[PDB]
Amino acid sequence: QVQLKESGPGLVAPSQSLSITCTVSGFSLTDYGVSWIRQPPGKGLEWLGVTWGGGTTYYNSALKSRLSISKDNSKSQVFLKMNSLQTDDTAMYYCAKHKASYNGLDYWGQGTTLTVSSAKTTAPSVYPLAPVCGSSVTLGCLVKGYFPEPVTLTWNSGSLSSGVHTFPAVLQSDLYTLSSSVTVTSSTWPSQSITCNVAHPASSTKVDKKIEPRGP
Amino acid sequence: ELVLTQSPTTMAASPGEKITITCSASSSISSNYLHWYQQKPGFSPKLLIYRTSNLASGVPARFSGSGSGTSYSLTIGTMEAEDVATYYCQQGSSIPFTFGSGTKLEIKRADAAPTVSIFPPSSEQLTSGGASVVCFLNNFYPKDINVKWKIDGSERQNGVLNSWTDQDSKDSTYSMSSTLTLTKDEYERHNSYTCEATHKTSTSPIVKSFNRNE
Amino acid sequence: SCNGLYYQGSCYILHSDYQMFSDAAANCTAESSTLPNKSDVMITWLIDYVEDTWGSDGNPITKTTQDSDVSQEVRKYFCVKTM
Amino acid sequence: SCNGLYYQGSCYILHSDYQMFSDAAANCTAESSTLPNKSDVMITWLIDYVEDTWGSDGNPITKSDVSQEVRKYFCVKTMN
Repeated sequence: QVQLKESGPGLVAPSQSLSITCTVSGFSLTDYGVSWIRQPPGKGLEWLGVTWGGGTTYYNSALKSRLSISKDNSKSQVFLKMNSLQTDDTAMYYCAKHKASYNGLDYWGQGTTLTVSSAKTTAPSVYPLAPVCGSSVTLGCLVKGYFPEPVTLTWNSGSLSSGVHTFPAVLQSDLYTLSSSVTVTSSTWPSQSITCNVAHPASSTKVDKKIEPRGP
Repeated sequence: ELVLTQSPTTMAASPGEKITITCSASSSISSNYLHWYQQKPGFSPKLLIYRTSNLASGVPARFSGSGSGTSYSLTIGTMEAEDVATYYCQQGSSIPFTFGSGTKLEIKRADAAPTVSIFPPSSEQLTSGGASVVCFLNNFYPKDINVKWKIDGSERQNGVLNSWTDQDSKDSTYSMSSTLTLTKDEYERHNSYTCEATHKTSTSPIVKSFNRNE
Repeated sequence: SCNGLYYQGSCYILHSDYQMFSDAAANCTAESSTLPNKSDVMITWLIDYVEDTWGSDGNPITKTTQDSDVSQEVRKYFCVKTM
Repeated sequence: SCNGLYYQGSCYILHSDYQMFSDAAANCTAESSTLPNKSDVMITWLIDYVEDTWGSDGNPITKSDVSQEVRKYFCVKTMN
């Protein structure tokens, strides 16, 4: 089974250097090309460079002076290094395997989020949203005041997915806020408990906030 | 570089109807080197069409592609709810490899009013000194919507954070979250908290409210 | 006398016309030949040519060990005959 | 002993890294070899193999400004 996994620093200060590792399995780096591609928040895809099986490496000239790619065939690792980081470099960074011909990209990593900023890492506060006072009831979770991206959020460890809306995080100054709503049949709550699970890897945060049926 | 310009930037496609998006290259490409990707919010791109017209694994037969020279296209024979996504063409013939400017496909459906829910601040937040009031405006169509906050009957504009979802792949609706942040002390100095949603489904706003002292 | 690739007693002749699997198999049979056996082509230099062409089991020859739900799958193919 | 295409005294060895023309040509030179000559290959069974790989004339072999194009290529050496 073909897999590619990016691992990066998550947050780096402007003008400092960046190093991201792509670890592959299910294929040999001697047999296929691997490209790096990035995507700023809400923007399109920008190809950065490629290294082919024999080691041939080409770059995007818009970044060539600032970017380098290397690999370790024996360890199945491809590296992306960037220097003189600017705000514009904030993006999701992907590695992707090439098909054998024509330079289509058949397998992609899940990507690593990279933010270029001088702001401090900050864990989110996770607040329950209950109707503390119809046939349906809506609950929620407010994930407030964290940096940098990303966070992950599930409801009942992923067992509750229907009627869920998880809203894209919004940055205000140096802190993000995200929220999520969940809608269930009213008769089922609070008899059956509902918990939001929030992870923020950057701060080693893992929170399970049960929505308690508190009253006025 | 070989710049790939995609049209349109955003497309609202009728359900079950044929829809085509285009990719125009600044330089001629052999058809073997032109590919298409689909990307849904929160996920990596996936290879959709290879060498102009060849469907990738797991891609429904309703997809097709065609083209030559500088002009390429992707067609969906019958627009399905799950086809809402952003699509990118890509050339692999010349360095730098380039992706198209992207086309976001949305789908049409019947108008739907937002389901509005309002939430007072949690005890966790209040006891720490903060107070956020949250309004969800869920499962509406079409996508354009405005939210107005009122404290004690008067419009409040500062301290608001809004976020919107892309179109739901199942029911083809949109949702929005609006959070009004005050301190606990400011929150306790007022009584009425109201979010009002203005949407084309009504000339009057959909309103949810609570009184702090109740 | 092999107008193609020679490996371990067999000649591999390239057919550059894209075909569905059963048509590729039929065309090799017309030439008293078979499609490549994946266990017989396990050498880098040869797979460099035969990759993504039809194997005898109905799957493409690959340098990995799917991707098996392809609509209207067409591939090039080699026809194989003992020298 | 030709791990590739043997045609009328010449061995054609496939190189599978996509390279710009000048890089491909430099590789064949280092290998004391040449890129295929488009006239030598066009009327032969080699054509389906060498099509859309670098010809010695600086263009992908068939049946514009190409200095940024990348292709696979064969290095050709006479066998004695």
